[PDB]
Amino acid sequence: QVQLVESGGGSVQAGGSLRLSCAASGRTFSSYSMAWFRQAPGKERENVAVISWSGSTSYYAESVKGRFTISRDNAKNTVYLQMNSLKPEDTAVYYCAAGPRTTPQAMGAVEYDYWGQGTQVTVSS
Amino acid sequence: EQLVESGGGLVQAGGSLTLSCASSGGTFETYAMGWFRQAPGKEREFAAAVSWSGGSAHYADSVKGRFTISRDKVKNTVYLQMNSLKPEDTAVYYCAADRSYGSSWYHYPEDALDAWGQGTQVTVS
Amino acid sequence: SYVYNWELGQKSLIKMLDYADNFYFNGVKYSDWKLTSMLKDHKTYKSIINSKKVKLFIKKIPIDIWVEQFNLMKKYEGEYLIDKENYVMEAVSLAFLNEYYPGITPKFYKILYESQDLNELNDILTKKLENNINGNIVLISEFFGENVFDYIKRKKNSDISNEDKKKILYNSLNLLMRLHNAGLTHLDLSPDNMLISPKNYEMRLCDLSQSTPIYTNKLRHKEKLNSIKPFESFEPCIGKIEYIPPECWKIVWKYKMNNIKNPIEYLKNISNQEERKKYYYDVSCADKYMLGIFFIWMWNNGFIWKCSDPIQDKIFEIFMKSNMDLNKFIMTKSWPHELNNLINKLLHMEHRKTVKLSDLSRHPWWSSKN
Ligand SMILES: Nc1ncnc2c1ncn2[C@@H]1O[C@H](COP(=O)(O)OP(=O)(O)OP(O)(O)=S)[C@@H](O)[C@H]1O
Repeated sequence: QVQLVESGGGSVQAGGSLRLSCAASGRTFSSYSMAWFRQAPGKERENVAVISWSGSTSYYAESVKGRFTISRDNAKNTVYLQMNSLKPEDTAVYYCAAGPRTTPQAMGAVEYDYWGQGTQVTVSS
Repeated sequence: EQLVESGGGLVQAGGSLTLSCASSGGTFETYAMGWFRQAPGKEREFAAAVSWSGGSAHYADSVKGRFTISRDKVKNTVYLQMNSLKPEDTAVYYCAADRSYGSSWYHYPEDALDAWGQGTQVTVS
Repeated sequence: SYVYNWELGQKSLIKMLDYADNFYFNGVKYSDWKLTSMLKDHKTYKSIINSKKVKLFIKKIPIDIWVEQFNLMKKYEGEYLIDKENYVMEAVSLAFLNEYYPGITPKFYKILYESQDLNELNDILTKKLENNINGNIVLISEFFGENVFDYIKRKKNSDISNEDKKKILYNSLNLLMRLHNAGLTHLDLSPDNMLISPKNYEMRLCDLSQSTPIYTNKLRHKEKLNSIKPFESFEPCIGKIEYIPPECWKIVWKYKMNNIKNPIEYLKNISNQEERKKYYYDVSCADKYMLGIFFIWMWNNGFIWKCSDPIQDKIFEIFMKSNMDLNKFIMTKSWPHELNNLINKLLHMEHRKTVKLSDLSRHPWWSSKN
C-alpha cells in the first residue's frame, strides 16, 4: 500500500548541487521508514541513505557522508535527498524507497518493501 | 498462515459468540496473542490481547466490560468470549500474534505485528 | 584478586581436562551414563548418576568445530569473536569462574575428549581429524534448578507477583555485577539463560558462548598497550535479536551500507585506528543494556519493542523521541517512578558509561513497598 515517484534529477557539473524529491501515494507516510539507493550502469546496487519513521535517525554510505543528506516532511508526504559537492562517481539512477530492513547477520542485505521508477543523475568531469 | 480462527457467525443483539484462534508449533509460546476488528470503511482497530504466560490481558475501552480473553495452558490457542453483543460490534475479527505485549499494539503499524490471521465474520442482527 | 585473563582461562581448563574413557563420577563410569536429550552445531543432554543421586548437564561439541575455534582464539589471544557460539571461550569462562568465583555458573566438573596444554590437545585432535576419526568435547556441569522462562510458566498455571519479580530482577543484577567483577561479559541475557532454584530464589547464569573478556591490553585487535583497558567488540550480532543494543544496530547498518559482508576479514588489514573506531562498541555497556531489556520483559510480561533499531521499529523510535526515559515514555508512564528511574540507568548510554552496577544494586527502588 504505497507507490513512489522520483523527481528533480538532471545532469550537473562537478561540485554542483541537486535536490531529488519523492512523492508518496498510498498509506500513511508516518508508518514507513524511507530510503534512497543508487544504481550505476557498470556496478551493483549502492545503498545510499535511510531515515527513520519520524526522521530522528538517518544513516549513510561512507561514499556520500557529509555531502548528501536525507530528509522528510510527513505532513506533505515527501522524502528528499539533498546532494552537494557532486562528483563524477555519483553518476547513477537514484531510487526512492519504503520500509528498509536487514538482519543482524553481516552476510545479509538491505531489502526495501517498495521503490519508485527512479531518476537519472549524471555529473560532468 | 500459522494463525487459524474459528467461531464466527450471526448472533442476536444481546446474545453471545466465542472465537478460537489456535497456533500450531511451539514457536508462539513466547508471543502474545489477541484480536483486532475491521468494519466496511473503518480501519482495523484493537479488541483484546493476552500475555505469553496467559497471565495478563487488556481490552479496548469500548468492550472493556463485555468481552474477556483467555489462553490454553498447553497449546498456543486463545478464546475471545463476547457477551452483550451490539450492532456496533459487527466486524471481521482478526487474530494476531506478537512478541510485544501491551499498548504497543495500538501504536505499531499494521504490517509490523509478527503474525496475522485470515479473519472470521461476525454479524449482529 | 585474580580477574579473567586468557592465560588463566586455559590454565583453569587444563586442570579439568581428561579422556572420557578414564572418567568416573561417584562410582559410575562415564560410558555407562544414560544421557537424555534436552541448527545447533552442539548437543546438550541431562543425566542422573547413582552412587548421591546427582543430576548432571552435558554439552557436546564436535572436535572439528573445537579445533578451528582454538586455533583462532590462540591467534587472537582469546579475543576471537563470532555471531554464533564460541565454544573455546565458554569452556575457559566456565573453568575459570568455577575455580576462582563459585556461585555464578552451575558447578563445573570436567571437560572430556570422546571418540600439558590445550595445544597438545589440538595436536592430537588434528591428527585424529586427518584420519576421519570424529569425536566430541564434552562439558560436564551441575544441573541447577530451572530457567526463568520455565519458572514463570510452572507457577502461573495473574502473572508472577511484583514481589517475586523483584527478587529475580535483583539476583540477576547481582550475578552480572559479580560476573563483570570476575572479568567477563555475558552478552546473551534472556530468561532461558538464567537459572533459579526452589531454595530461596537462588540464581545462576547459563551459557557463556557469547562471552568476551571485559578487559584487554590490546587496542582494538592490534597494538599492545602498557596497561589494561575496557574491551571493545566488532561483532554486533550478540544474544537474541530482541536484546540487541542500539549501538550494535548502528554498527550493523554501517557494515551493510558500505557493503561489508565479512567484518573479521575486512578489519584484518586495517591499521588506521580512526577507521576501526567506527566498527566497535563497549562490551560492558552492551551487557547492561541487555539486563535493561530483561527488566522490561519481566515487568511488562513480554517485550515492548521488538528490536532496538529506530529504522525498523516505530515503538523504539518513540522511546528515543523521549530520550530513552521511561517516565516520559507513553508505554511506561503509569509504572513505578522509582523502577523506571532504575531501568533508565541500564538503558541510556550516558548512564551505562557512568553508573556502576554496585550502585544500582543499592538503588532506592529495591527497598520501596510491595
Ligand atoms: N547446568 C545447567 N542446569 C540446568 N539447566 C541448564 C544448565 N545449563 C544449561 N541449562 C539449560 O539448558 C538449555 C540449553 O543449555 P545452554 O546451551 O547452556 O544454554 P542456552 O543459552 O539455551 O544455549 P543453546 O546454545 O541455545 S543449547 C537452556 O534452557 C538452559 O537454561
